[PDB]
Amino acid sequence: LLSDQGYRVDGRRAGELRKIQARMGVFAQADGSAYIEQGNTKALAVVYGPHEIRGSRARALPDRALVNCQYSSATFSTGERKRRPHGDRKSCEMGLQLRQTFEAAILTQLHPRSQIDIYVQVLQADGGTYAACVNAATLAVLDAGIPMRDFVCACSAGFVDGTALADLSHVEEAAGGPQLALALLPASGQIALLEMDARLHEDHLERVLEAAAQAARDVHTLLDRVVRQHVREASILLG
Amino acid sequence: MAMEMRLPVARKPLSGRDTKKHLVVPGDTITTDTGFMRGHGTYMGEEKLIASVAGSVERVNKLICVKALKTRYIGEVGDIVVGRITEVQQKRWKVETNSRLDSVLLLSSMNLAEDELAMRGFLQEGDLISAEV
Amino acid sequence: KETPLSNCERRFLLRAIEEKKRLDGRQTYDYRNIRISFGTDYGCCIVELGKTRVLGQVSCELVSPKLNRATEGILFFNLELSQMAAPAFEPGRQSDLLVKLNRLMERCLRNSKCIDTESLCVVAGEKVWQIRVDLHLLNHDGNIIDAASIAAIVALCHFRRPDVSVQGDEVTLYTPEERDPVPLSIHHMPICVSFAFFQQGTYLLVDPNEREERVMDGLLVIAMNKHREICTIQSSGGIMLLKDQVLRCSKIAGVKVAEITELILKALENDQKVRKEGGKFGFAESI
Amino acid sequence: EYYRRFLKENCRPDGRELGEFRTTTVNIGSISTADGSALVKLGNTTVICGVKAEFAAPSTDAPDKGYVVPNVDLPPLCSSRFRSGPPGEEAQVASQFIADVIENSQIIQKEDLCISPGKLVWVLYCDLICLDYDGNILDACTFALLAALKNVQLPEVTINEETALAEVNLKKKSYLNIRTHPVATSFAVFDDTLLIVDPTGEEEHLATGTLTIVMDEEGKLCCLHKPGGSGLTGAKLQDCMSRAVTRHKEVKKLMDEVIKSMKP
Amino acid sequence: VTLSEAEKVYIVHGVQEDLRVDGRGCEDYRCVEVETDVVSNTSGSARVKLGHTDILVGVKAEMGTPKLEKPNEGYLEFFVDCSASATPEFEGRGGDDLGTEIANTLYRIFNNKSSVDLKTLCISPREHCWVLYVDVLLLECGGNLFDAISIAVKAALFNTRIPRVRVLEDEEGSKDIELSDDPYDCIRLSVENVPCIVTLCKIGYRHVVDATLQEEACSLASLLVSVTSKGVVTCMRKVGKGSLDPESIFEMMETGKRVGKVLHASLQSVVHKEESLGPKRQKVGFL
Amino acid sequence: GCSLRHFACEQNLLSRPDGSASFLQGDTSVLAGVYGPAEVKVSKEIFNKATLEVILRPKIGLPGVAEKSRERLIRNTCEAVVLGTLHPRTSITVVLQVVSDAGSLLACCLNAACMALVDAGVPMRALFCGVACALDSDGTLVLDPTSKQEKEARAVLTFALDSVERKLLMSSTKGLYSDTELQQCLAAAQAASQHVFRFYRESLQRRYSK
Amino acid sequence: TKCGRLRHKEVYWVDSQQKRYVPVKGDHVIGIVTAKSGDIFKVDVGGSEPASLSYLSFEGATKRNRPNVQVGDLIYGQFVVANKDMEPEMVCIDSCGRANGMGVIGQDGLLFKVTLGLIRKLLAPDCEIIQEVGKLYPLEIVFGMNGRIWVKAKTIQQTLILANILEAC
Amino acid sequence: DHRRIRGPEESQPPQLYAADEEEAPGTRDPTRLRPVYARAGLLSQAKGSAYLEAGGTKVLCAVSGPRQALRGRLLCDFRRAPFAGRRRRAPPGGCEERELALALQEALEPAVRLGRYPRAQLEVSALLLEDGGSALAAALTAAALALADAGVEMYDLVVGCGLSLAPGPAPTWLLDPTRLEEERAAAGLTVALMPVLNQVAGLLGSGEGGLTESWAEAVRLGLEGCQRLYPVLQQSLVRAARRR
Amino acid sequence: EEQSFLLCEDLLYGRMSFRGFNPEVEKLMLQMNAKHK
Amino acid sequence: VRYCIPGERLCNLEEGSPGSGTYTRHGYIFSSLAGCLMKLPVVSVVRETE
Amino acid sequence: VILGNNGFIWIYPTPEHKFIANLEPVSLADREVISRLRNCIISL
Repeated sequence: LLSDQGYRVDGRRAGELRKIQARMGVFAQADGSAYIEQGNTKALAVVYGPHEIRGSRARALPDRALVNCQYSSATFSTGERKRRPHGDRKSCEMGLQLRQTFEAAILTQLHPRSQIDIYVQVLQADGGTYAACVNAATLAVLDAGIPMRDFVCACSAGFVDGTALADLSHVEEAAGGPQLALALLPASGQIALLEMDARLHEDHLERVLEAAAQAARDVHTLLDRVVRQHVREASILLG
Repeated sequence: MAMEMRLPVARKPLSGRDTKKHLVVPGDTITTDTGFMRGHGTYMGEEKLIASVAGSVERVNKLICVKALKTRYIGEVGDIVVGRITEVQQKRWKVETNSRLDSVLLLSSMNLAEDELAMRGFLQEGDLISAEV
Repeated sequence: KETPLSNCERRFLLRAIEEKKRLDGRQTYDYRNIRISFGTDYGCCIVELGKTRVLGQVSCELVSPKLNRATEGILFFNLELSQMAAPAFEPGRQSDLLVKLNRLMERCLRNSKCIDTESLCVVAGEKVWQIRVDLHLLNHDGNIIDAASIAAIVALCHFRRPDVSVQGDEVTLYTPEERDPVPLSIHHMPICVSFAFFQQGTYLLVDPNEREERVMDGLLVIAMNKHREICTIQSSGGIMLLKDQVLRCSKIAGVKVAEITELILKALENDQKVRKEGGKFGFAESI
Repeated sequence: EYYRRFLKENCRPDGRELGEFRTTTVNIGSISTADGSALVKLGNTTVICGVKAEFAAPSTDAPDKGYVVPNVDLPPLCSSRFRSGPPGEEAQVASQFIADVIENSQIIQKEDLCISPGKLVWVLYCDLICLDYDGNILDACTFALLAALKNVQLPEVTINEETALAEVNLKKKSYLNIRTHPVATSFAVFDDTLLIVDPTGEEEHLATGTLTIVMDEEGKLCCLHKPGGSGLTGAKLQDCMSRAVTRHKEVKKLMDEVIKSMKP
Repeated sequence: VTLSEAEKVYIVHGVQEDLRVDGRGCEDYRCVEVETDVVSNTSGSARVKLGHTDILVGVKAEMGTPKLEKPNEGYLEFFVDCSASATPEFEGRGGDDLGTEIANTLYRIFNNKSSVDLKTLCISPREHCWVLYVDVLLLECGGNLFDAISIAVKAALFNTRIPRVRVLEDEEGSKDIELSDDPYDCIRLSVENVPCIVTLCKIGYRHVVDATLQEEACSLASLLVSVTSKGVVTCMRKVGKGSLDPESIFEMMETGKRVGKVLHASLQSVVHKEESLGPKRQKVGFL
Repeated sequence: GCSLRHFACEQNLLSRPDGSASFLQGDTSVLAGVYGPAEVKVSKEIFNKATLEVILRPKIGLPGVAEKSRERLIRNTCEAVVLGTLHPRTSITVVLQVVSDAGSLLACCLNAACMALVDAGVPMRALFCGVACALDSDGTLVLDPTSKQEKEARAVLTFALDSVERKLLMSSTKGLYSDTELQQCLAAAQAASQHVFRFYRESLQRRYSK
Repeated sequence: TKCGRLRHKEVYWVDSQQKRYVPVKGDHVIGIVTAKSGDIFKVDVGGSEPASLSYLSFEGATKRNRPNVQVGDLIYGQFVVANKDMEPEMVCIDSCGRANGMGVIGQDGLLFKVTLGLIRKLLAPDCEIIQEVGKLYPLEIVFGMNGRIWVKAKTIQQTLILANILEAC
Repeated sequence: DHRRIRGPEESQPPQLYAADEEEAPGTRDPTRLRPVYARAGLLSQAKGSAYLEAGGTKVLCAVSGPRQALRGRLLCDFRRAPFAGRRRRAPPGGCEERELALALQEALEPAVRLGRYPRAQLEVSALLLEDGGSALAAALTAAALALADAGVEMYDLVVGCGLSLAPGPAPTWLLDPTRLEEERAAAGLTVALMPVLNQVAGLLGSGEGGLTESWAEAVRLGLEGCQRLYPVLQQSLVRAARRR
Repeated sequence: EEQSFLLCEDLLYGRMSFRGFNPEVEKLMLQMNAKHK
Repeated sequence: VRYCIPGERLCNLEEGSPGSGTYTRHGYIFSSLAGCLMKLPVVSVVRETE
Repeated sequence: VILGNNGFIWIYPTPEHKFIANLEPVSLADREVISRLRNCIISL
């Protein structure tokens, strides 16, 4: 049982999100640090900013910056203990898609011979891991002041019983089967990244994609408040 | 010899701001009056000035820019700077500050072949120097 | 150590894209002429997508099952880039493209529920079939995704496993001399179609080859079905695209999966009619 | 040096002439904690072979056969050409050589290793650490393998009342039986059909081709291992056989004398 | 390479006259922050915050074979992920080096058989016992790395709640296990014999408790002493490149047991203040 | 009466490599692709001779220890026959992918490697080919055994021979044979090498028709 | 040392359809600029090691006048030193000291790669395809002895048909 | 995993299935050393080598030479032989070997002066053939003698001895135990000091139970033991130098 | 003793054009032809 | 002739000067290599090969 | 004190002489004033 009489397992309808709270500037030792939580999924993101290349100096590109992303899950995430060394295949992909989304809109043009590292550590996974990681990395980058095209927000969506669902939990990704996560920058409506692993029929596709994008826009209407609230309580202390 | 532990205190908002500084986040639109030049910390999109880093805005008679709150050090002409030496290359030293690249210090600026092997002696790898830009 | 592309190569090829003309002479919506060949033994296939050869092999054993899943069989995939395929494919250097192909193939042909896992269980908790498929990239001149998906589906269709008989607790297998090996249970045939996006989504292309991948900036993969169900999609290359584009892309991908499913069925029928009358390898349609 | 620098002398620069199978010594049962141990020193090439025994489950295809696993490891303890970490190419080639020598010669019947056919069976781990690598690692490896499997003692085991029982110090140790005696001789080939016996490091390294013959008592050839080419004709192989018989006789005399010395 | 030698000689002359760079004495900790039960997917969780350095420890429960050496009671397992969150110096492979070493030390700290009562962890002997998976995930390394890990693992083992399971077994296979309801679960560990690590890093003639990054980098050698509550001293280690003269070992050993008494009593008081205060209250804050 | 089974040989299948040789021997099948003279890393810089790498991969499972020993045998046979002093500080990579395993892999592998080194254009002093004999319990030898003849027999010998004077280049062994059996298998291998070396020349004339 | 058909002229020589080019002294080779390092800049040939060029080797260049060479532009020239001992070096000037059409080719012309046997067939004085191609319509092409063909026509379709007819035999 | 010949899946040692009660070895003098047989320069292809034997404990060490402020870095690798001890370890190992390697590296750098080796490295390789007793201390002593015969500059040799505590009602420290005396043991300690400069170079010892006085007595007894043990190593290295 | 191939048999020209398509090209081709003849 | 180990002292600063392969502590010159010594003299300890 | 225009602040005791490394030990009151400035800068 997933959705009957319009109500889900968590007790929320098909359109609304989870409760997500993002905090900026955790680790003052680093450059940019963000901690976000979407329901019970905890995500932590650290970016060390545009520092020069320390070793292996042949990697540097002459025109644009280089973006390095590494995804590491905690060993105590789910019930079964999993080991991040010798379990690299799932992670290698999750890092390379982050590399794609943050070479998409980070403006590498302004930083020649520059390395930007984005490290994301997940502390407690409860479904929708990828969207939480992308949102944490976006808040972390906008801490450190790397100038980018647009605020980046990601979410997920499923399709059960003729209705689209937004922001799945672990239960709904477990039994259901249709997952579709996307990363979106809302100033131009351009979908930055798609992920979908399903048996979904073609005639429904557009519908769930709209709902997915709609959920992403709701994320953009929430985190923005946090960012503005944060930057407002910067300026009162300055001038 | 005494040690102390405490529960971690939750941060308080602590409020009167009294500030009219105009504030932008990346993605929104700067108000366009015709006769602006350009700015750093922003870009051109769809023939519209779009800010690119969260912070406040600054307006000069021709210049409109966005001032952030936490950046690394940007190269400015007349500034004095402190730096840490990292490597000893052949004609120059590599100096690390909190800039986006490690700064370079040529040997021709340092007031003291005869220079090449003796270069290592009077300026050790890992000390702290102060200089103008 | 690979040879770099000229500036004039880039300029001339983009100017060729701006008037909707490829290099070889086909249109924008044309796959290259494909060829399916089979090996001697069961489950060995060679797919030519057109100067691009992919070898496919299916092996199968009896392994004790995973503890959480006691009543179905395990699928285990390995797509390994051979050294002969490209001069820059030294072992350990190309980890990124390796993971990006491997996980896409694994997600498609596992989470699509393409071939049955529940038909494999012999004794619950003790003995279960375990299917390992291996795809080798032999020649690199185009989509490794499309040719790999074609080779994996053809190898899953052509493979036969030896019979086991269960009587009480006795599990008695037989040699391929003693019993005919039964074919494997397949629900449907999902397949991958690759789309190339050029200069921020203005120009849509199908099936880029080597130069056509070096000049492009966007790649998209759509996996579809005979019954026009979409299995998996994945974007790569760091591009930004509107949803109208993927909505028009699903239709063309449906037409293409229909045609290639026709080709695979002709391939299997022609190979079986060859092996009914003396035994050989059965070529297959190259159109 | 040079190929002419080794060829114009046309006499071994150690001082040994030709067909001088150099000085070999063994120590028997030196390492007490293992079940079987052998130390072989031949021309300052030093190889220790150790044998551990452990109970395990046999395969479904071989329900009553017994496993034997050799592993020749080459640490950087011996020479500077070997690097730390995973084993190099030379160790893998030598390990597969010891493996197919054990497989082809049948120095031990697998069937004699059974305890209960189907449930428990012996596993003999034969680990070979080279100590000082100069030349002809294959000869010292297989000869240390023979001496170590001569030192193998196993205790009596019996499964009774759903319990496997072993009585180690209860005077139930017995010698493992051997069927044959395979001995390898390896030759180094220079291009002018001057073939030499038992090369050293510079001696093998400037030489082109390498040959290896493993022989039983009766004249049975275990394996003829020759990578490297440089041309060869069968009469030269007949000469190889005729010398390897004599080296087999000599090393059997030596191993028999050392075992008769360490009889008590 | 991390700091100059003139500032080294300034730091050592500050050390010899009881005023370091922050103004602490010879034998004074800075403020230590201990937070109970952060991660809500574990059996036990702790967060520990010292200045710059941050250590979070999660403890889970699992079932498994006890062992063959010690058959009738259970054991502990440690894994330290020196993550890429702390420095870019250890990013892909350098973290598993240092993250090895810390883990090894913890085994020695728990190689007592009198450390934690392992006879509590037995379900039924030779068949099923509990395995405490303790995982240490440090967020940011800021100096004096071994103290906060020990404080964190003590707090996390205090928060550890293990569910009460009794196994019924029959003459058949019968793996049916109860997992009784009402999560009351009074299998809380007796932590009063679990030791804590104190470093005593030596800078000049005087030895200094709780060096920072500068104060470690100016120092030659260091002594690593693990002290229990009462007077019990488990393993000692010399860590460092430099040498160490013999009477300094005895002086640092006495100072270590003194600091150990102070730490242990204060930690017990603070964590009892946590559980005395509103387990439904306090609104646990990681911001 | 000793004769091989049916040979088939194809050149220039693949586009990207410098040479391509498919070799079908009975039911078994080996495809070989060879890169020509190309760039080396600095660690393998040999000023006299050319580095010659051999990679061998079977189709089931990942490659292991025995395959490493086989590819060392390939590298030593090839560097014995490849005139490698002519091209210093360059690397030649020889890649082998097992298509069909029907018995006697090393013979078909050496034949494919020889044809691939010919068609890629690397200068060599001589051709080389591989054959195999199988000694049963009685002593009747069979040239180029099948998997069932390889399984039943007590000895399997694989010989790589040379084209100038039919000398022995490489030899591998799974068996317990005697020396006179070795001599007879070597003579039968020389006759089989004569047949295969004629088959080389026929296919090399079959290419150059245009 | 190779397979081939033996031919003689009064010298004995064999030819083989092979793809990889070996560096031979004094051949006309299209190369690709890799990067520049000070006075010299390196060029990919398609051989064992990349060759070198000096900017003063082009026609009419000194320190006062840099020749316009950009990273990633094809260059037509010939090797002056090419042996087994050192890395090869090429020039873009004749022996007398002038450029006979050497230097930068330019842009807007399709480059592709063929077998050396096709070039040794087409650049005979007795040829067939080149006269028909010149008879049908206007175009201009550049051959390069490492196996490389550059083409240009007025329109793109004729350029593609030219490329297919050249490479398809 | 696939670079070595695989065999059975899971194997068990016979001693756990062995049904016998092994007696304790009894009572001895506390300062009863084992006889020491050491010789240096045994190997040929290594630059320096040493072989150390004490009762049932055997260890061998060899040093690869120097290869290409700036400071030398000796990285040391410690492998145990796979047939040393009752149970057979995996040939990579991976858990305990890196733990002993850090003890080796943190005990050898006070010995080897590294200002005389710019931009170079030293490879100290120790191999433990028979785990008869004090395993870490014999490895330290043999590595010190091998580095000394190898010809790198030092300040002093490194002499190390291990200790152990019998778990009786009166805890009495034992010096240089055998393997059975470690199997019966509760807590074991290991020290190493340079005897001329009279400074401790590294101490590593796991505990089971003790008090601060007892650890102090064990440390000073180990110092007495190493100072006592030194001259045999001296005369052995003198004879090894006289062979040169 | 020389591996050349231009001064073995016979080559053609340098930068051969066609259909007076280009310009300076025709003259260069003519010069090459003159050298050949 | 005598051979010397690194730990043992050689002489005082008044009797000699540290020249090569040794080091200097307070009031003492200690050798630093394993080999033979040679020698206001300049004393130094070397090994026979280098 | 040197207040760099980047993010560095350097604190050093004042010299009366008004380069060479004066490695003499600084007196205690001067050190405690130096360390009082540092903590205030951290707090700010």
